[PDB]
Amino acid sequence: AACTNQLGIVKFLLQNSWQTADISARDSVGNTVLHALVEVADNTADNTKFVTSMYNEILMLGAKLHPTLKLEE
Amino acid sequence: AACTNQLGIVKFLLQNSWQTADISARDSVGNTVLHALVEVADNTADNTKFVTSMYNEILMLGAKLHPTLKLEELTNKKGMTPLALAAGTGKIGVLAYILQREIQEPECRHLSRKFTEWAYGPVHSSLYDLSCIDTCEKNSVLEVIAYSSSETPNRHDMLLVEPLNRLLQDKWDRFVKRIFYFNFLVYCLYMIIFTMAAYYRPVDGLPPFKMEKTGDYFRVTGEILSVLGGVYFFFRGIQYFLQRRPSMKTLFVDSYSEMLFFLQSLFMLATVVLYFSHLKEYVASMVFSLALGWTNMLYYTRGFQQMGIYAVMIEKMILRDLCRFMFVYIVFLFGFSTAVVTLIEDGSSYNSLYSTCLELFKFTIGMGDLEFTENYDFKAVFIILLLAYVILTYILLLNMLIALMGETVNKIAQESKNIWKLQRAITILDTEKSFLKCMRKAFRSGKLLQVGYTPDGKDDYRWCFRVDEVNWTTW
Amino acid sequence: GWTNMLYYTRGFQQMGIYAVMIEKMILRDLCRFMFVYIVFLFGFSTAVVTLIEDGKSSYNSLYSTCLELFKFTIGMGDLEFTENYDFKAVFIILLLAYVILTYILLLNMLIALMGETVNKIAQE
Ligand SMILES: CCCC[N@@+]1(CCCCCN2CCCC[C@H]2C(=O)Nc2c(C)cccc2C)CCCC[C@H]1C(=O)Nc1c(C)cccc1C
Ligand code: NA
Repeated sequence: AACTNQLGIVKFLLQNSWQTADISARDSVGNTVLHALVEVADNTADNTKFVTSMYNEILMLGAKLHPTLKLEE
Repeated sequence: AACTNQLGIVKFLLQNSWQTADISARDSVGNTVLHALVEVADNTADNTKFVTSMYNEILMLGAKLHPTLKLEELTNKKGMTPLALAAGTGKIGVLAYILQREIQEPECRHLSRKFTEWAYGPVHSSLYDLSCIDTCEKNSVLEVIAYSSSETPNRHDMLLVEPLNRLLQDKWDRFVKRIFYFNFLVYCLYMIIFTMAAYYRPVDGLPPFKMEKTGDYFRVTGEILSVLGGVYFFFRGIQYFLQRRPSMKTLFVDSYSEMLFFLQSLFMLATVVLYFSHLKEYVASMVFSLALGWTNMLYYTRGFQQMGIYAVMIEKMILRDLCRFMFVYIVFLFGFSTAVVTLIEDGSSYNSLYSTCLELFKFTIGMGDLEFTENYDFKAVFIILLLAYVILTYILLLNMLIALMGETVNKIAQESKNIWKLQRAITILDTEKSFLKCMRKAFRSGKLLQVGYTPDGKDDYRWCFRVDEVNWTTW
Repeated sequence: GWTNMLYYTRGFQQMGIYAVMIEKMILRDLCRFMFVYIVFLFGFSTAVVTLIEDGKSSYNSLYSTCLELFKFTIGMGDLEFTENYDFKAVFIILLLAYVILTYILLLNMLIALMGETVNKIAQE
């Protein structure tokens, strides 16, 4: 959801009622959501625009949900 | 009605109530309406605009009225399809439209030529139809663009349209690069054998020479191999002159490599003729065939991108800056040489036009002597003439030549790259068309994929070339 | 050793950019020019040595004649260095062709290409 520019869907998947996704869950290579978000960027205009935008969005969401978690480290 | 940008009248003439105009009707030349739409285009912006739009509309209408009619494939009396005609005549906007024609309407979607295949997330695979583009057919777009004469405009810019550049690069990287390198190596070996057979030539007596020592066996082997190489290049040049049937202007403006290799072969044959006629002069001919030989290796620089662009620039300078510079320079040099010889009394006797031209040319080299000067009668006149010659040619013309080359370089950055691409394209087509059936069909391009369903209902198989793309909008 | 002091030009902005441009030329332009120039020089040197009969500085060797034709590039060449052939016209034609191709065409074209490269690598 992050790497395909659905802000609504990621907001839902983080703040639903049935089951909320883990923000700091890592994949096979060990990437969080932020690592994959970085690795999808390719230094163009709109791509950089939305990657930076949703990077910021996920930072605010993580600060709200887990204020004691330093997601970026 | 179509060529005048009148959509309504076209729709009426096709979908009226009293008499419908035929859509496959042909004129005296045999051109259909699509051929005419192609010949109307002149590569300008608005013209290409409505020609593409009207081609689209009339093709869709032809599909709707006649789903069983392949309008795009109809040929005129030249057997020359609308795509083929657009390629040959040099209409680039129409070609760019046709080769990337993508139609959204599912009822006639089979018309299009660029098919998206899967669009997971932001990535798209695309198939470009290669029918009547690859060399396997006759009058293919690639062959027609490559073997086009000099007059056809946009000749080396028609080859940047998708998928043509990618298709040619795929042919190259897949099987043509290896063959080109092997040819390069064989030519290098031929030139080395020729060079070392020339270097150790016998110097005593008249030709031919009695093969006596052990090394003489090696030398006659090298001589034979050089003669075979020369005759092979001679016959290859003759085959070129027969295959392409080029005009005199085309020969003298756009076949320089073929002309040069042919000329070197001519020099080799003259060398053989003289050598078997007991003449020292054979060496002269042989020597020229040597120099050209090594020079001709710059041909193979087209296999490499940087060096290919470099050699293209070399040619552009030779053909446009150096020629005019040499004309002016010859005028000045001959004028002042005649003047100086007129001053000079009984002449290293410099009372001949050749010797004085040689001195005044030494001035251009950077080895000019101002003091071969004991044999005139007026020192002031002589030195004024020499200073005038120096200032005009050495200081003015040469630096002006440097400046003009700088300007030309700044002016042909892109044309050089396009010309190199076209040179490599000619190399690829010639290499491919010069093999056997087994290998040629063993290295066709693209797959025989399933596009979709023809309006008849059955499957549609098209030789499609696959291209991967990413887009960060239009989800 | 001495030509490694250009390394320390890093510490000064103008000289550092200058040395970076020197590197860029050596890699972009000089290599291509040298390849083409070597091809031409070797071809014409082989032709001239073949034409030249018994050398007896006895330029009937490939090395000495390559050196003689290289002298032209540095503005010090001699158009009549041997007199030891059988066809003066062929010798002169070859030397004039070499001078026109390399001294006039190639070297000035190299200057032009360095000019363009300077224009294009101002910020890099
Ligand atoms: C100036 C011709 C270059 C044009 N050419 C030929 C390149 C192969 C050998 C060229 N050699 C190599 C060295 C540099 C110059 C030249 C040469 O030997 N000079 C020369 C002479 C005449 C006498 C004595 C001594 C010398 C050095 C480039 C590639 C394809 C064949 C042809 C061409 O036709 N190119 C093209 C096409 C296909 C289509 C459209 C337009 C164009 C321009
Ligand atoms: Na000098």
